[PDB]
Amino acid sequence: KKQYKVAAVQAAPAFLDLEAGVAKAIGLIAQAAAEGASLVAFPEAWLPGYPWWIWLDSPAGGMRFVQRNFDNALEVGSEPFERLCRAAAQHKIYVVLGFTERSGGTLYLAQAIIDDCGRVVATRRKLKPTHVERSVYGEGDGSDLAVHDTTLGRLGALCCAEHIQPLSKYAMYAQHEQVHIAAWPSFSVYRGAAFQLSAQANNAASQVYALEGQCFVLAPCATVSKEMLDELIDSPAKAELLLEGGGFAMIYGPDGAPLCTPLAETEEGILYADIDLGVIGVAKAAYDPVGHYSRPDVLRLLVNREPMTRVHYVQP
Amino acid sequence: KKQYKVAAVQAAPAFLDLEAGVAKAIGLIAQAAAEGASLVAFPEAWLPGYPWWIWLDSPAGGMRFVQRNFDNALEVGSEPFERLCRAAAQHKIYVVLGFTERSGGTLYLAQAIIDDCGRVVATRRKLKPTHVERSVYGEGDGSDLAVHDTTLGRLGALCCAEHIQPLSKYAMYAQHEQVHIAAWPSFSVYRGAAFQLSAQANNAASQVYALEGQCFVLAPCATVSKEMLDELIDSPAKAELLLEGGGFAMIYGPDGAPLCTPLAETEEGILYADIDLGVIGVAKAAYDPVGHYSRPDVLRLLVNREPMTRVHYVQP
Amino acid sequence: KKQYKVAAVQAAPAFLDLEAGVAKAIGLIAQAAAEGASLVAFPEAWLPGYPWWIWLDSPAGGMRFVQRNFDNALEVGSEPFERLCRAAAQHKIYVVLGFTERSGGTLYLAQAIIDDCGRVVATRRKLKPTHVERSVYGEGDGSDLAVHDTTLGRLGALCCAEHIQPLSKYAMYAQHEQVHIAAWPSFSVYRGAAFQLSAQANNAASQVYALEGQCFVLAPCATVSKEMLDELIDSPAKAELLLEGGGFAMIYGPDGAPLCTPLAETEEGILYADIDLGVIGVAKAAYDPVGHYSRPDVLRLLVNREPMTRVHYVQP
Amino acid sequence: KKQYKVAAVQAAPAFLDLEAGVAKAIGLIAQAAAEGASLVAFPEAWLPGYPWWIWLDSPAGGMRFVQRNFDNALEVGSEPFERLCRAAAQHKIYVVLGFTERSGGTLYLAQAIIDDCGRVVATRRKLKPTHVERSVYGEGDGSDLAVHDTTLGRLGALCCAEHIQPLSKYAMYAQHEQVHIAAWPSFSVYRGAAFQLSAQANNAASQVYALEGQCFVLAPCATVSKEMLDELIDSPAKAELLLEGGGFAMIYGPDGAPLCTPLAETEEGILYADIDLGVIGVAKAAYDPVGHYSRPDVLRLLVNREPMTRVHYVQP
Amino acid sequence: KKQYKVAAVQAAPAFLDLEAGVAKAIGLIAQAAAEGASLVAFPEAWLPGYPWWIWLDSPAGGMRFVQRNFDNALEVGSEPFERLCRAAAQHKIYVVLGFTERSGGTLYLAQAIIDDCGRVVATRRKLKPTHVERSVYGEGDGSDLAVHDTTLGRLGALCCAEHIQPLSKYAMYAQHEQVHIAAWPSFSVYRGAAFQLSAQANNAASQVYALEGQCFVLAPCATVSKEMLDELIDSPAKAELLLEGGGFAMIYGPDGAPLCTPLAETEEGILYADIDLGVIGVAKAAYDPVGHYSRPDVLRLLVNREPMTRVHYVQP
Amino acid sequence: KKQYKVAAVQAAPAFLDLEAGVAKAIGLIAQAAAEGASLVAFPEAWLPGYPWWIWLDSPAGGMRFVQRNFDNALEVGSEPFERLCRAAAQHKIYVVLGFTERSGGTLYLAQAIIDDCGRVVATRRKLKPTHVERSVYGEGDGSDLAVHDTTLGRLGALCCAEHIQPLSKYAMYAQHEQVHIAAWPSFSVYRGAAFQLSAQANNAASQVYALEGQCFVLAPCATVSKEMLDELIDSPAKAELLLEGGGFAMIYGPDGAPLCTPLAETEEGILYADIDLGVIGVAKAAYDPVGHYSRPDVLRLLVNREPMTRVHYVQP
Repeated sequence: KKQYKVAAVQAAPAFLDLEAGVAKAIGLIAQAAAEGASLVAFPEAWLPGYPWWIWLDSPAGGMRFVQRNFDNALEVGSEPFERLCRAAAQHKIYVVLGFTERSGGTLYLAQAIIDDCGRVVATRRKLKPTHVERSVYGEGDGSDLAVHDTTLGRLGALCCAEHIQPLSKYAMYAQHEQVHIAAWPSFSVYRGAAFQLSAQANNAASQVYALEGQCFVLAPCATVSKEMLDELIDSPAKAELLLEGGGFAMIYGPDGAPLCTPLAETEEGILYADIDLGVIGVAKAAYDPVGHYSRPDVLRLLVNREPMTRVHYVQP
Repeated sequence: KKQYKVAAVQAAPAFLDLEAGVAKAIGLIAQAAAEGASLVAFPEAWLPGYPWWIWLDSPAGGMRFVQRNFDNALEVGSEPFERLCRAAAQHKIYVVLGFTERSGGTLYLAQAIIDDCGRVVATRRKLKPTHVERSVYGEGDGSDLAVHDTTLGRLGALCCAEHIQPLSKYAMYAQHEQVHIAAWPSFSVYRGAAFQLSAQANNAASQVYALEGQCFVLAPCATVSKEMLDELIDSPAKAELLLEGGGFAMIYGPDGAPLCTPLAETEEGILYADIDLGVIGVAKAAYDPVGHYSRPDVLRLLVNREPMTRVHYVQP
Repeated sequence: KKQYKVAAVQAAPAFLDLEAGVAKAIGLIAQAAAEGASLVAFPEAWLPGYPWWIWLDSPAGGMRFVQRNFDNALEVGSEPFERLCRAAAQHKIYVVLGFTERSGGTLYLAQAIIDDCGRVVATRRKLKPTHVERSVYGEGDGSDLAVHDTTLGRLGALCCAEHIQPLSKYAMYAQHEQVHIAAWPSFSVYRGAAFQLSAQANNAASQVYALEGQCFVLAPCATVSKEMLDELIDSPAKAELLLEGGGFAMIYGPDGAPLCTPLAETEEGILYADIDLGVIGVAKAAYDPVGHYSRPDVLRLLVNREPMTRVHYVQP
Repeated sequence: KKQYKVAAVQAAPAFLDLEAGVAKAIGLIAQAAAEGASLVAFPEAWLPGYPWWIWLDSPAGGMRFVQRNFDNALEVGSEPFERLCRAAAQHKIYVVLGFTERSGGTLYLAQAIIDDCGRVVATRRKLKPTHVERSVYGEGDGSDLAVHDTTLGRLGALCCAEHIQPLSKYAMYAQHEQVHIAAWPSFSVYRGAAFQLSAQANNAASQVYALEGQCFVLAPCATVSKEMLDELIDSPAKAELLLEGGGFAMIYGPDGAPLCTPLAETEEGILYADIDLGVIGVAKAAYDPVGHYSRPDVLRLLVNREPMTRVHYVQP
Repeated sequence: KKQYKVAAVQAAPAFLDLEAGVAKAIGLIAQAAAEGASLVAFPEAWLPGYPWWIWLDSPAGGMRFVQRNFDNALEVGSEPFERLCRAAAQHKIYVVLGFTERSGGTLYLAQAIIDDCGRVVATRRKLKPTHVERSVYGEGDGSDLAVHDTTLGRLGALCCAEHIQPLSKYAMYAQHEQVHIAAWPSFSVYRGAAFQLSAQANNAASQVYALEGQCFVLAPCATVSKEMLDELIDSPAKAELLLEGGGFAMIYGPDGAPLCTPLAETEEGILYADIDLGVIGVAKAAYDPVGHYSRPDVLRLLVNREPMTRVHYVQP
Repeated sequence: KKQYKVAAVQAAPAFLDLEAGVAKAIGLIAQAAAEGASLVAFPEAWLPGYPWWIWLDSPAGGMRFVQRNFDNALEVGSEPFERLCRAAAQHKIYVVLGFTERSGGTLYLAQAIIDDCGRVVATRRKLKPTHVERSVYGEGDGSDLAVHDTTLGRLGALCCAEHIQPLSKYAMYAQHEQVHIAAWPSFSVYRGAAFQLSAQANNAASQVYALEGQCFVLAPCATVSKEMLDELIDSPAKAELLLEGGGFAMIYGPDGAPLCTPLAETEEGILYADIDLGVIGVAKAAYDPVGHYSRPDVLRLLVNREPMTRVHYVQP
């Protein structure tokens, strides 16, 4: 399909209840196809919602959320995952979820591209979580540096810090990507105290990904809502550590131009844009980091593509 | 079922009489269920009793017990075993036996998990007997490194020195275990003369198994009795080598904390603890040796799960 | 040399001053050598001090310590490092440091074994920081699971949560290690409230390493102090999260028995024990997880010993 | 029945008459049962007699015995076999015959275990005749390596140099055999001139079968007699080749100890031993080639148990 | 070389001293080489001495010998091994040692064939120690079932209860072995009271190995002596369990016939026999378990020869 | 090559001297090539000679030849075999040797077809020795029923009473054989006293192979010389059991007609025949056992072509 509409979600998660998260994702999946989108993309960790206590508290102050986050993690192929999987067929739309996965006992910061036929194209995990997220989540492999053939073309995804990581994004450029989902949390954490968590920094990370890879970058970004702070702030010394709003979702074209009509910082919504894969031919006239711009006489990528495992079982 | 009470036996075996052992086991299986335990765990070798002569004399001094150990061995699916299988249905309690098995004429140091529907989930043999237990018992294999799905969750068992073998417990962690039966004998042997047989060594081995796996360790433990010393002690030179008591049964949470009430070293009883498979999520926030707290780029286990057979029959 | 005295330090670091930390290190290198110990072992991150703010606050509360921890991090072959190296040579004693390494923009949770003639036997990075330590530290490789031939036998080191890692300690056991430094931070963080961080959990893990490995384990342990808390606590919401004391250094024999005479929890000092590498043959008559207590037909370790570089320059 | 008397025959055959052979076998079956033996075992080829001309003559000097050996071969389920089958029932004794079977054109060196109720437990052909016996007999099958449950326990049979075949007797041990009939010819052939045909060699091969298998080896044996030599020695160049006597019948316990009272080399009789199947558990403490003493990770037996038909009939 | 003299040692070890034991070996190597023997075979565990305390007491009574046995166990390729290695070259004799090997933390019951030119043809560990020997030793693997071409024909070794293991000796026969070393410890343990440990059981096991295999079996055998019992008996309850003497060394032809002139039970000596590898063609007329007497359509051996490492180090 | 001369040896072996026998084979190989024969065929067992003592003596009278048969058995790819292999090249003739193979411990009644290029097409063991030959030799298997493409067409070999085995020669016909080597021993044994060993019986069996198969049958035949009898006769009671001569070599057409010039019985020589593989199409007009004259709706052969091994080695 050579041209289509795409949706980036700018919405507050149903923070630490999986089922209300799933029900709101179903309503946004429906709403994206009702406005005519062929793809919808969700924010980082959005089922059951991003683990905000890690930025607000010591590990001890997090412990009231740890059991809840683990008991509300979305396992791939669970009944709350099939509710999202069928909803992608029931609305004939590609869904890029962002979620907390669990496997046995470890949480992973995960994403899943779901087909028009309401089945996984591929699930995914973040290779390296960001510094305090490493206390919640485990790690992905080079098998999570994957760009897939879909009816929408060469479709791939990464989340927050994986846009900062140069070899991690070059591994995605190496697969001749056309459309990208850059999943982000809310940029209301540490407002004006630490620039690396700011919308200014992380919209530049996404804009530069669109310009370096020459692909359309959906940048869905969560928002922190009024009632979510009443669960999550216990004192006035934590109030300026996480604000209401933080929604700075964006969509960028293959030359770093923003394609989205704006939303306010506190505004829940979905951004929509028009995607023509033939514009990538013009955008690649300037730059192509794995074609005409590359010097394989100077720099190459060495990449372990294989999925890793803790145990090998001997077969007779 | 995620919240339930569990029982660890601290009881003396009816030493070297299987019909008295099975009768006492069915009494303790009833007594655990009468106190509302959904699982009961028994000590290592408890039917017909742990072979204490190997710690007390030469093979020539042990010969008065070798036909008695063999003739009171508990063959799996023999009528004395089906009496214990029916007792798990008759009281709607998971039974985790520890016993001497026999097959042909090799004895094995064995265990069996039995459903509350009164059927085996798995019988199971120790992979390697401890240095002088090798003079009595044969080896298991990788088919005995199994964690089983049960109504009570991912349930597994190992016995004594298998808690001191790191690859053998990595194989159990790789199966995402939730509750564990760490079966032990009476720690009254070689008191002060050898620390590897002590309460303090093997309670640390059970506490660390819980802390490493993030699973609830039931550690049932036998105890030695006056009328068992009358069978098993003949002289003051042997009387220093094995004391009355040695009952140090324990139960541990997935954070490593002891959940049990105390029992005196000489006291027969059953320990009880309230399990919640929901707590495993909090324990796994700190460590998970097969998940976030692992290095599959640096370390992996190879395991041969397949049951070994001495003879293969060609089938036409 | 098969028989010798050994030291485990129990001391508060000169918290976030490397030049006071090194002066105090050299003062304890002297106190150990003055008591006649051939080996002195230091706690985890003891130069310049363990990053306790990770346990007491959010990253935004931690920010005031981050630049100071980086500036007081100890680089390998730095002038403060050569000072420690010369102090081992000056006193004819093996020194096992625990320090924050700095190497590029990344800190590592490191250790160094210094020879009695003052050179590194090894400089060594923790393979995986514990869940919130990952917010401060990078990772080692299988280059850092290494045991060394020395004047003191086969000598090795790991720290805190690396004893809660069955493959990571089997990788050490497979190298036929005789003496081990199990370096720990203070055990006064989250007293009662998180058992995994307690003395009972981590004295068990150190004792079970001595008992699984049949190697003498020196477990040096930090302590927290009045004038360290006066910089690190500011409110009752932090006050019970890290108590004064927390010193539970121990020394264990290859059968797991505690060889150290006690100290108070609040007390600084050096623990000592008389070591005899002949006694390993007695303990290894019972268990040897890489010898007679091992089943390579069923279980093996796959291990990658190669150090991991980020760039591979094309050699001309 | 776990404790019982058993009988090994030491008797000269009624050489080359099947009718006097069956009359003498019934005379011995009666004499064994009158003594309270629950089993009697007969020598190799005892009906109608072992083919001694193969050891004394060329095939041309043998011709006068071939038609007689063929005429007096025992057809299984024929009238003279039924005459023995009835004599087992009549006396309530297990009979282990050793005979020349005939089937169609071909002779087999054969055995039959006959029940207390006088019916065949099994009829059994030697897998490989020894040396010049291959000029008389055909081969058996993997169906002839059979150990049977009986009122007497796990009962099996092999004849002469099948106790010299290590895989063949591993196939018998793998069935957890408890009582064994090692049927032999008589050890008066080539006295001093060949040791492999001797009493010392083949009594050791039987004694080692017991010691290896941990089972009671009844070793019945023929004896040569004056009236047999007067049919079979015709010249001086044979007078030293086959002597009178050669009866070295034995019975061995599962520890290898001889249980029989000594007969003379040249005396007819029946050896009696008091068997106790409980004793096999003491013998299996030390050795068990198929259990605790095996290594099925290093060695296995592949066995084809299917009997070898020469012709297959297509069925519509 | 096809005709040669061979020597089987019958001597007491210098019990629990490797330096006195290697001197006594270097003397008996020289004494055999002076008589014209081209091969000398030594007993089982003869350096530093077979571990008789396992047969005489509990583990707790054995603890006084465990460090002495570990500290006098012979590392392969260490100076006291190279002393024996040089003594083989120095006298132009093949030496088949039997010794307690120590490799890392574990003892092994071991044998080594040293060449005429003073270098190892093989070094070799027992596949499975006998039932209470397992309280001292680890297991070998399939690389210890090896037969070697030499100046002396196809040469091989097994020790004591490996002659009792039908697949373990079919693995040897399958390699077409011509000369065998059957190393034994002294047969004075449990005189009368356990036949499995007796001279009669194990002289028959060696005879039957020679008779089954058609190879010359040298069966050297230790002896116990007054000076060994003074260290090892403290009382009459042990005094009756291990007598002085037990030397029942033998040498057998490929027909099973004893080639040795007898010694007395307590006598030290060396047995000598004229070996002729041409005679194996005559003895293989009767029997050949891997040739004309085999049935590979009914029975085959599966064997895993690969050496069993506990760790696999990943190659770059 | 469709037309050529062929040679069948009628000659006495150099009885029991392999070096003298290979000199005589190389002489006869040259004498056939000088006559322009493109193939030469040798009798059964002809290197070193047929084991005639088995038809003349008991095993005890045969003992003087067993070592002399075994030590003069021809190993394939040993030097005296290479000597015959080079003689096939040196003269540009196909050589079909018949010999006693030795492989390990066992003799085989064997054949080897060698190219004009002086290399083995195949070496080949008899599937079943004839009744007393089974006291000398082992069995081949289905890999020994092969027919080979050569320069000379579909070439195959069997020996003596394998022409008396209907399935064994159907297995050859099924491969569309064109020239056959039917190797025999001498026909001077049991003259008049056993017709199965006669010239008439086995000339008929050779003639019927040609008639049944529609292939040219070279029947080379040994003959018995005076100086062979002088070693092999001693008593007068053998003087008529094996006579001088017994050379009844023949060569037969695919219609069964004799192509050879008649040698006398007692005469050494080489028979020569003009072979034309075109004539086979006229003989196959009448009969074809595997083609137009077969009924594969009524009758089929099942055949296991695969070579039999006693031991299988597990490869990692």
